[PDB]
Amino acid sequence: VAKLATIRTAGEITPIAGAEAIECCHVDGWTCVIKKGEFKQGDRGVYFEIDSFIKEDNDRYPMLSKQVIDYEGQRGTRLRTARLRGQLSQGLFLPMDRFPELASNQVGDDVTEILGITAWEPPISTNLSGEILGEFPTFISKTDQERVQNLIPQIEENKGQKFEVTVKLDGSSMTVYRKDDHIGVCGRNWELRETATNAQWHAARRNKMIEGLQFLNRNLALQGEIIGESIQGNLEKLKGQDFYLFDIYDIDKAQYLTPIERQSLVKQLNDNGFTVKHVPILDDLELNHTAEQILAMADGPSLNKNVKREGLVFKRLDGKFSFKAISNAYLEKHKDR
Repeated sequence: VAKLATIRTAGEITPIAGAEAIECCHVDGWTCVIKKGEFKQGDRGVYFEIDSFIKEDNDRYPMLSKQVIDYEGQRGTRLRTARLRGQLSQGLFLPMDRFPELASNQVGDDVTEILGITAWEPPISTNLSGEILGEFPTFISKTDQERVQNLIPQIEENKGQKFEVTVKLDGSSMTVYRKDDHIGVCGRNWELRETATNAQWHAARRNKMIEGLQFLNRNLALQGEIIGESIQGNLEKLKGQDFYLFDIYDIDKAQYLTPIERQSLVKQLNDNGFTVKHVPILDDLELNHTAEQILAMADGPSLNKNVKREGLVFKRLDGKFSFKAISNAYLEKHKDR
């Protein structure tokens, strides 16, 4: 799920020193550069998040005219992170009156569909497309995570709660599951057939995680990241490819295992000879931070400790509230992200 364009409120407006034709508009946890006086604190507008893809339109989107590209056969512009003169800028914020069809909408409305906004994605890897057996199981949740920048009242409304903190690895999402008399291996969106060349199935056979699911004899989905060579530029500099667990979905109960439930099941697989790796786990965090402070934490060492990580994922210990914080330094170094 993704709310790419929503009606949001201008927060603090701060001057960009040195170039007085523009200023910095805070929008929830984002900072977005605007033409001076275009907005004012409390004004409403449509905010388009980074990774939005906006189709070419020089009457409504003239500020994007020079960034138009061909993506999936369609001409338009990918919104990405920018650093204008030491000023971080992410997203596009346009005043409500450029949108007459939105005059009956309320603050917080998702206007992605009505405005025709779609999501930009990096290209999928070599052997991670594979051969499609069927849909992603409707009885398993996908692994998307909301960004801290969109969770200001929730971060405030989680002060004092404890979180599992893990490193986000930059690969492809992978799900391996048992449902009664079916074991399946999926990518981010499709379930795949086993072939000699499919990467996710190899990773599943390599670490015996299918045998682990048969030992546990439970309807579970093991969810994690497949990383390594020819996957997303192989930031970790691994040789070969491997699965790293970060979540276990309880299919019958339709809920994720808590961090300590997951850690116990991983230990049980471990001493039974099932060698399923887990994403790096850092120290638990007792939350008492702003989104800006969380974002500051996101930069740091990855699984390979000599490289800079994509970011962090935060999972409340009861398993009921999770979010991610992507390193803005990572976004600046990797323009294809």
